[PDB]
Amino acid sequence: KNRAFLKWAGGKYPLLDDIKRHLPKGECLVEPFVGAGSVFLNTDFSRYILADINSDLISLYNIVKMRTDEYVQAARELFVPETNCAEVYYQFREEFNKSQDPFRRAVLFLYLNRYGYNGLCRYNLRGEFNVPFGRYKKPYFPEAELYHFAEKAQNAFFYCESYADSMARADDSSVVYCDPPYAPLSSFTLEQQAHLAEIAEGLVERHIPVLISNHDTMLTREWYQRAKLHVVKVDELLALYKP
DNA sequence: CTTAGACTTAG
DNA sequence: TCTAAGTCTAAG
Ligand SMILES: C[S@@+](CC[C@H](N)C(=O)[O-])C[C@H]1O[C@@H](n2cnc3c(N)ncnc32)[C@H](O)[C@@H]1O
Repeated sequence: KNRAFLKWAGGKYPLLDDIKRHLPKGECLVEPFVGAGSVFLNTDFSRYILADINSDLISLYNIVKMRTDEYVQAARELFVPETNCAEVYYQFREEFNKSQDPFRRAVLFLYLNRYGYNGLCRYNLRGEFNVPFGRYKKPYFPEAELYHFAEKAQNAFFYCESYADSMARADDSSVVYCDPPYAPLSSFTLEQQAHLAEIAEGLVERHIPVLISNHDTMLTREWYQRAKLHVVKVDELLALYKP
């Protein structure tokens, strides 16, 4: 199983097998919430349409794809013991927030993801990244994962946009996999959760299969009632809209 | 998760 | 615009 190079909230690593078991065959895989890209990195579609509302994430992905060798060499320099301290971290954070250069920002973004607290990505209303120092003994430099990503990215387009716009990119040859922000246990509003479900319904009647994962709650069962539900116990829910 | 600082609003 | 409750927000 190919691991992602970012430490990202909600890694689909433990559930890959269950996702891949219910993911229909197609020419193209569309992911409105690509995040770290676990499913992308562990499937074999001829092409991918990958999207996310986080512009730093999408920008990072475009650069890793287009300037791999240059990026890896520059990012590797930041993963030395000399950078594993608060003062250095907070300066790199300030450099990130003040940089107007996508490359340098992409470089620093990997550093902050790995050295900051628990791989969080938080912004203030001014758009400034304000995650505190993570206090790790030895952050890991995901070189092997970076190279694998760029290689696999040659068949992927990246778009910064909301789920409604990326799902509209789907066609008869497409399969849609949705990994929305988690529903509440018994940000991403309840309206948007429900709205996502009705878009899936719209796609399944245009003969476009859609797979959605989320927590297994009373709310998710209601939003996804038009779909064939599958429960994964450890509890996760897979909602399959198949023509 | 937690605390601090600040702004908005009812009374 | 008093005063304090109410709400929002930033960041370790
Ligand atoms: C990582 S997936 C969900 C993983 C897991 N379910 C969790 O919440 O921990 C969430 C991703 O969707 C993206 N996202 C949030 N809102 C979005 C929206 N309205 N449209 C498209 N992408 C969005 C975020 O950037 C985030 O990276």
